[PDB]
Amino acid sequence: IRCIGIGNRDFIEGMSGGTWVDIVLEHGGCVTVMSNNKPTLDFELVTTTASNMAEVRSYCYEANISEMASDSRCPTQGEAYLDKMADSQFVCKRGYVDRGWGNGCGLFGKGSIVTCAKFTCVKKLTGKSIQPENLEYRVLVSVHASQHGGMINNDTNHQHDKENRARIDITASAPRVEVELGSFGSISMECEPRSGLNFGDLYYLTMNNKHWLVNRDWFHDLSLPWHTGATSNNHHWNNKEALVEFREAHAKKQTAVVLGSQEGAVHAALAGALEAESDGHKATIYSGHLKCRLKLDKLRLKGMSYALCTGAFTFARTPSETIHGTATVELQYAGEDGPCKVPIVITSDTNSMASTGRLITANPVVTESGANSKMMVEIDPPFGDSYIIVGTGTTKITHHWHRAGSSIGRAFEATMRGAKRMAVLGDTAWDFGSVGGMFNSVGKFVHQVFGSAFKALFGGMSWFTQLLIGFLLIWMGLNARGGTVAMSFMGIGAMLIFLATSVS
Amino acid sequence: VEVTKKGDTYYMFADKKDAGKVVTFETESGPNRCSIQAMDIGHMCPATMSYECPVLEPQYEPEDVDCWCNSTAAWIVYGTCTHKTTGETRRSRRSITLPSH
Amino acid sequence: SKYLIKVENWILRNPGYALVAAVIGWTLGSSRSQKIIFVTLLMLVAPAYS
Ligand SMILES: *[C@@H]1O[C@H](CO)[C@@H](O)[C@H](O)[C@H]1NC(C)=O
Repeated sequence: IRCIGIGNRDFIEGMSGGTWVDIVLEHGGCVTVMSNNKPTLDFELVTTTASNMAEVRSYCYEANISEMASDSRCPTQGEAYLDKMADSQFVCKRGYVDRGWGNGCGLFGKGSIVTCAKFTCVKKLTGKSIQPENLEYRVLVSVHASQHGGMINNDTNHQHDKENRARIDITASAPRVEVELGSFGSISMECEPRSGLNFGDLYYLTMNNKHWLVNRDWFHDLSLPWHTGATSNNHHWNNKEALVEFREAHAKKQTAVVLGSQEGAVHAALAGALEAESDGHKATIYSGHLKCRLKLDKLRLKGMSYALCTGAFTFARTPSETIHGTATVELQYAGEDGPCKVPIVITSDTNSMASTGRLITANPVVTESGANSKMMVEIDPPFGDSYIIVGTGTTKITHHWHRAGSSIGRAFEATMRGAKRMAVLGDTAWDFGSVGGMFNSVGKFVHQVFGSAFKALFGGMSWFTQLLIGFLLIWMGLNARGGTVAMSFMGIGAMLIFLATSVS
Repeated sequence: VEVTKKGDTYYMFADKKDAGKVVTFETESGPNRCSIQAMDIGHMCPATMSYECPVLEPQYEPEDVDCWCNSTAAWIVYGTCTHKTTGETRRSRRSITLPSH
Repeated sequence: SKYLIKVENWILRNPGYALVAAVIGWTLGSSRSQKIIFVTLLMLVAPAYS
């Protein structure tokens, strides 16, 4: 039920006998996977986690100085000298100043003056690199089990039945994971962290308990003291003169000063930069998509063997409508019959009693055996006007529903979305290894690209007329000596035969 | 002010209070009267400015010099900070700018 | 708008009878556009028998 209130929602349907199915997850969207006999699953990607990041370089914005010393020699004495010059922690500058009898010595010429002082970095910022083997994605999996649909369980402490929700950590070390959903069964997932945001031109900047991402060509352009990442208590710095300003000159001395906090300059420069969050030493990124392949072999239903409900069904409120034309129904059941299957039908008139639409939640059932219980289901009403009927006998309830749009419009939109999805799955779509899975792959993707329109167009899914239409089209394409008329017709005929062979 | 000698050279630890007054001490040559005209002198704290100030003949006026003694050249040292708050002046106002992106 | 969706859903519900009526009305026009008008007549009267 985690995929109901999401703007970017897709719909993926696989072949009836097709166990494997590929999907793509975006960091701002969701994926709904449905089948004929399997329960509906909902996949979402929550956060990109970066951990164990190496350090590349560290800058020092605010610094201090101490123990300023100077030494002056006038002409006919050579260059000035100081013992602190050889130390890497003391920075000095040389210069030439005019001297005379007023300064101590006789010859009228300019001398050599040197001035150095200590350098201690009180505050600093750091830069880290990001490697693909460090990334770890987190995907939540929900199951449409006719849950109550109440948003009272935000965290992972409780109110989360372990057979209805699960969390999966996809790592670059082991991309193959086995998910256990309890009574529902087990699934397999193989996700490939590819085609994401490039991490070869990005640096993770940590500064004052805040974090940003910067460009590598810009990180080295900054003019501030720096030093690489070396584990030690005292580090050697380079290019610290950019933070220590020396005065013009003096006949006997030179007084240096240190610049103030450059935090404001960095905050102003990083205005148009991307931001992130961090916990301890780990970082969280909200950008990046993922490609996955699911194997659904041991997944089954939970209430397929249950009986029917002989109690009283009632609506709890007016059924709402989502942006994708889907209708959520919240039912309240009275009676004590235990877990029983919910008899619900969708038709065009109260006397017709003919299924006209499909259900997003397979096998709607009541979860508890209480007297007055509640449940929820999600369905897809047909375009136009429709009637939802719940129950049998003289106690069955009916409700009117309307939905705008056109079937051809939805079919074309779904076809274009499926084509875009198959285009995103450029690599790792087919297998060129052992033979026997190539025909399976071509059938699988032609299904995933054309079934949304096949189900919407070809009548009432009789599965008998469509085979005859395909056969007659194959015959019409066969008895044709002209070029470019037999190949396309035979291809369309085989496509229709296969699409009717799959689930409708 | 404190007067010491470390390695045949005289150091004069002068605090903030002795600012603008002369002081007499003793060297191997004899008595030495040394005047201090430090204008930017501060209180005692780790930030210590130290510079040698030279001997000169009394028949010449000081030019761009704020320390002078007459026995030899004497090394002066004094702290530079404000109100003993353990903080340097750091009043540079360079305002270095960084590229945006 | 109000009637197009209804007749579209009707056509998609039972396409066999609709195609039968269309091919019947196709051969009952004197001109091509006249055949189109004759089949659209059946298309319009299709939802309500009355
Ligand atoms: C330095 O000058 C003072 C000024 O009177 C004098 O008393 C002192 O003897 C001089 N020091 C010498 C000559 O070593």
